[PDB]
Amino acid sequence: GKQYIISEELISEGKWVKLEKTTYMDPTGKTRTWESVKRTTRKEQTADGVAVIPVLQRTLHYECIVLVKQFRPPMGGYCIEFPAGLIDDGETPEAAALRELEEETGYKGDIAECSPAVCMDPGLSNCTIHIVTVTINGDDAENARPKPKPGDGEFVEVISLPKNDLLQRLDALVAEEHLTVDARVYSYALALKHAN
Amino acid sequence: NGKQYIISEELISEGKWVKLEKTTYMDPTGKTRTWESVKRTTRKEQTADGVAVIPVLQRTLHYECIVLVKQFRPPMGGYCIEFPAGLIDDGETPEAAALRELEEETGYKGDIAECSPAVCMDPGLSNCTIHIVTVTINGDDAENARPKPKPGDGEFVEVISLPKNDLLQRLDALVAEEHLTVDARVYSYALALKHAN
Ligand SMILES: Cn1cnc2ncnc(N3CC[C@@]4(CCN(c5ccc(C(F)(F)F)c(Cl)c5)C4)C3)c21
Ligand SMILES: Cn1cnc2ncnc(N3CC[C@@]4(CCN(c5ccc(C(F)(F)F)c(Cl)c5)C4)C3)c21
Ligand SMILES: [Mg+2]
Ligand SMILES: [Mg+2]
Ligand SMILES: [Mg+2]
Ligand SMILES: [Mg+2]
Repeated sequence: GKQYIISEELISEGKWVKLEKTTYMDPTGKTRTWESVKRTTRKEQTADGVAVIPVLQRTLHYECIVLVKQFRPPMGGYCIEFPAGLIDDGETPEAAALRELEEETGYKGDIAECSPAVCMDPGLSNCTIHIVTVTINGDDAENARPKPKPGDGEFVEVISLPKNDLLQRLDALVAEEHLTVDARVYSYALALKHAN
Repeated sequence: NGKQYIISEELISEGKWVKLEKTTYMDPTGKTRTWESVKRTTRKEQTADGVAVIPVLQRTLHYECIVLVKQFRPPMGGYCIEFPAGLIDDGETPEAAALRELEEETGYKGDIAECSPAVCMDPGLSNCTIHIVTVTINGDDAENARPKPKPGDGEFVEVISLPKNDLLQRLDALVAEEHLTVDARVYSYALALKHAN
């Protein structure tokens, strides 16, 4: 009944990603194969990366979610995402969240909560992240004029949409700008509307 | 400030289901860069590779439930809690795929509520895209009294209905209880529900 991995064979390994053929035992006692994807960068970390839900709080204003718009070569187009990135060797999820947030948007934030490791596309890959909810005090002088510090090859546009109408604003962006919205962002947006 | 685009896409390795390409693209400064990209081989004329279904089970004098599925995922080497999901067949509408997948995996006959534009699953890694299809399930209808699944070859599914009003804590309890990974879309949905109250 219980399924498990028998063995993994490397098909192709690049600098960043690899393709494996996975042999596994199905519930009926029959062994099957599966073409799996993995990052090559995972080490002693609980997950590959962090995604940050940055809630920007200014008084006398709506709460905003801070998103980033980037060109994504795999997608061959621009995407709207939660700020995200790899957890560095020895770095905690919480710390990687704040750093990524500051690198991509400039905002200095405070941890609110940190998810367990969640899978990005379990049908395709073993990639996991921690989803980290961060509040940004946008009345602090820190965040008055936020200063992005992007690394080499990081071209990032910051986009702050209101929480209270996030789903509609995202759909407007897709129709207007012909962007692709991230699935995690859209799931979040949906739930806000579906809450009772 | 210049706009970015694909220059070329060179195949590195193609399987029956997934392949790895080397993408060359132009960055904003006018310098060419490369990227190791993942793509599914099954895509054709569909607006997306697949669908994920948010099934809201509605019953009189019961709290709304979200219907999730637990499956072994070879890439993860373990069981995962996910929204019902699969590929869109050739010529199939996303809505039609959502309903089919939900009935095959769970046995529930849903009704369409809303359907998203194509959204990306992991755009830093792959081009994989889906429509997120919100579906209501009338639990009081007799068709949905005792749902009869019908999984295809190599499909092995457990149905898990958690209340909407307490989804996040119920998922936490499931992770604490056994070795399990919650899907990122599931967790993001549950987070928003909490954050909305
Ligand atoms: C069947 N099979 C055998 N070796 C394989 N080797 C590799 N893959 C396989 N599959 C079959 C098709 C799939 C089953 C689950 N799939 C899937 C599940 C979920 C999603 C969604 F919507 F969440 F994104 C999508 Cl797009 C697709 C397709 C991967 C393999
Ligand atoms: C830099 N680079 C050059 N060729 C490449 N070829 C391939 N890859 C690359 N990268 C670099 C690292 C990454 C940049 C964005 N990344 C990333 C972005 C998002 C997530 C998250 F958390 F959302 F899942 C994660 Cl885990 C990682 C890593 C992929 C390549
Ligand atoms: Mg306010
Ligand atoms: Mg980074
Ligand atoms: Mg970054
Ligand atoms: Mg299926």
